[PDB]
Amino acid sequence: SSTISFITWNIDGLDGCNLPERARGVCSCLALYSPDVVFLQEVIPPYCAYLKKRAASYTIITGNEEGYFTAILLKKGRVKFKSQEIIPFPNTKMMRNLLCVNVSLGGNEFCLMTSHLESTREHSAERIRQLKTVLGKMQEAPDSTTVIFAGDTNLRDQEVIKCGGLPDNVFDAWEFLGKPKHCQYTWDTKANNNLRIPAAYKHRFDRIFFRAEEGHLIPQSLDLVGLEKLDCGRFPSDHWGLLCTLNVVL
Amino acid sequence: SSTISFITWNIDGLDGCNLPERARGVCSCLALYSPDVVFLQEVIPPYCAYLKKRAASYTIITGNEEGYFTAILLKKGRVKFKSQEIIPFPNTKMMRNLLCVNVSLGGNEFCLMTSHLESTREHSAERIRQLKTVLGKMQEAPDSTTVIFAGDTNLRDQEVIKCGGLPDNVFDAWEFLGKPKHCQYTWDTKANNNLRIPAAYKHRFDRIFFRAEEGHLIPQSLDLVGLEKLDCGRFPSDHWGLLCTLNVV
DNA sequence: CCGAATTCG
DNA sequence: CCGAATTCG
Ligand SMILES: [Cl-]
Repeated sequence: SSTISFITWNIDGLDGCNLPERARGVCSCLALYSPDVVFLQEVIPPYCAYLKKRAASYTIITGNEEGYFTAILLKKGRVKFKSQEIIPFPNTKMMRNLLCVNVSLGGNEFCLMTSHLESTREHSAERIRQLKTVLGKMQEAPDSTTVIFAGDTNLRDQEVIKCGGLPDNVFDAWEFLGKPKHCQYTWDTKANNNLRIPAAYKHRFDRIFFRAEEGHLIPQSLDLVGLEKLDCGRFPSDHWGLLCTLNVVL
Repeated sequence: SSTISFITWNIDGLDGCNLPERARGVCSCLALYSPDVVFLQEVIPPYCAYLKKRAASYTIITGNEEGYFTAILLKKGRVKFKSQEIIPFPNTKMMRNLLCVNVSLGGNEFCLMTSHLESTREHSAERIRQLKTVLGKMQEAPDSTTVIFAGDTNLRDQEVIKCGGLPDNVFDAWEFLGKPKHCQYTWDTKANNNLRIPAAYKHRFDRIFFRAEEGHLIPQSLDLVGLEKLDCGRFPSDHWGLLCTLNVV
């Protein structure tokens, strides 16, 4: 159809506690909403094998297969793969990179990108550099393609200003939708207890950027996912996922 | 004569390596110089027990004797113990406090004080707060008493000023003597390799303060001690000790 | 007990 | 993955 949906979610593979139950929890949300595309960050090789069993309707494209890495799942029978590419971050100290996957979906071409930009306050400078590399590659991507970036940016609002703000042709879907409160904070230690942080902190670490011809890609909605606590008393991740549906015109 | 000698020394009881060798090293130094008073910091309970045997010419005054603590040793037949008192550092996160011992020596009354102020650069604020309490208690001691503080202040450059500088009647013994360079740094990872720190860092962490009436107390000398590396290949401590002699008028 | 990398409630 | 506490060369 002329509508596309995706989920972007850091699933926190580096937290070994209750990982099998949490992976099952993630696959529940995927079965519940059945998006066309999933962007995952912090995947580990075991977590990746759990997906090939309980999310078998997706094709997994990965940015590595050692340590922790990102992945882009493509719904079989709805998305067809064309090619992939991994742009390195030459100065990452956390093995971060940029995963790019070109696909066809509903008859239109798409360049799907995800990344897990450098983490923590103390790495603000490298995180800004990596953001520039991502936005640069979004603009350099073929004129004929629609580009969607979804990932764990680890950004603070101050750092996007320090960086020059988003280009005029790259849109933040949450911003486009009017900065709605219900899905602002994707990482919230008051509503989420997985990390056992006593203090309350909230951030909009997880973001969706797109580049399209005027009026060709129109966000319709943004919602948190992974809100249901599991049988073990913990959520699937310390992040909430973002579920986005967009209309494609023409 | 009308002279007092003392040593102050963080002996790093928290470094487990070669602690028996090192405690033997500390006692051998104390016996070469045989000061009237010794202020020790980072003593632990087996280190303290060791001292009560091999340093039997000294009375050991302590506080809780739990965890790591400070002690003050008083040479028998020279210093007469009178009382002791422990002032807390209410906001310390490192079990630090101010040990005070009142003694009679050569006929004069002394209030000897030691402490191991909060460590690391991150805890600058609590360190300065503890310093104010120490200077506080030096001010409030009876006027006829000579007050000598000696301990591991962990103070950096600028931290004493940001605190408001020393009172007018409290002198730093190293400053009084003209800031001699021969004993400026008491913690020097270039000259002392116990901690195995690659980089070179130097600090005057160990300091002597005294309050005395005009011309009543004059520093004569101040020297480093613990400079001889031991058979095991390390130093008694990662700190040099300070040996000080003062004349009393 | 430096301070950068790591742990942890 | 916050940010104070710990670690270790
Ligand atoms: Cl719930």
